[PDB]
Amino acid sequence: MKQLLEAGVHFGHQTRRWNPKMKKYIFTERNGIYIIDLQKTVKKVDEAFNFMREVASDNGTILFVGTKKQAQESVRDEAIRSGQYFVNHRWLGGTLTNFETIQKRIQHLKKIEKMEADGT
RNA sequence: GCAUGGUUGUCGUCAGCUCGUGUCGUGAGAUGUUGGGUUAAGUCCCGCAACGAGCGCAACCCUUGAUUUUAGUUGCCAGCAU
Ligand SMILES: [Mg+2]
Ligand SMILES: [Mg+2]
Ligand SMILES: [Mg+2]
Ligand SMILES: [Mg+2]
Ligand SMILES: [Mg+2]
Ligand SMILES: [Mg+2]
Ligand SMILES: [Mg+2]
Ligand SMILES: [Mg+2]
Ligand SMILES: [Mg+2]
Ligand SMILES: [Mg+2]
Ligand SMILES: [Mg+2]
Ligand SMILES: [Mg+2]
Repeated sequence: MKQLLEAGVHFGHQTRRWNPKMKKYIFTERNGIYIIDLQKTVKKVDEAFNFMREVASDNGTILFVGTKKQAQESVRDEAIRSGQYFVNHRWLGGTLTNFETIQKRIQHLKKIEKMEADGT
């Protein structure tokens, strides 16, 4: 349910393209591809589970960020179901530091949308 | 006219000149404005740590090509007499 459940395609990247900081997270070395300690994955996903417990115990706003082309259906669908927020296309430079300009553009689209339907 | 105001030529109606808020730089600064396409054009698109805006481009002005209403003299003459 936590170790054997995933199985399938849960391997790493090629040996040439790797980060040394991950030496503790590698199980074995396959042909180029590395192998990741699934035993570890369980503990740390449990800590992520508990951290999101603490975060979302109160009414909190969260963002699902994902652009990798094998990601842009999920983040959208569980963000819609969970009612939280997501960015699935490219990340515009400064959506948080320039939150003011981004929300001006949001207000622009929203106002012209009420123009289209609620207005003339 | 080499002390000036005003008026004009020229590149050339060529496509440029900048700002606000963010980020990257010890700093002067940088990015946007670089790259690939497309356009008459910084015209637009796709990329991309930038998101937008302003003066220049374009539009508003004049004329020409089609047509409707209003108006028939000094304009026009079709069906009618001269
Ligand atoms: Mg003289
Ligand atoms: Mg003089
Ligand atoms: Mg002179
Ligand atoms: Mg002289
Ligand atoms: Mg002079
Ligand atoms: Mg002289
Ligand atoms: Mg020049
Ligand atoms: Mg120049
Ligand atoms: Mg320039
Ligand atoms: Mg440059
Ligand atoms: Mg322009
Ligand atoms: Mg013009």
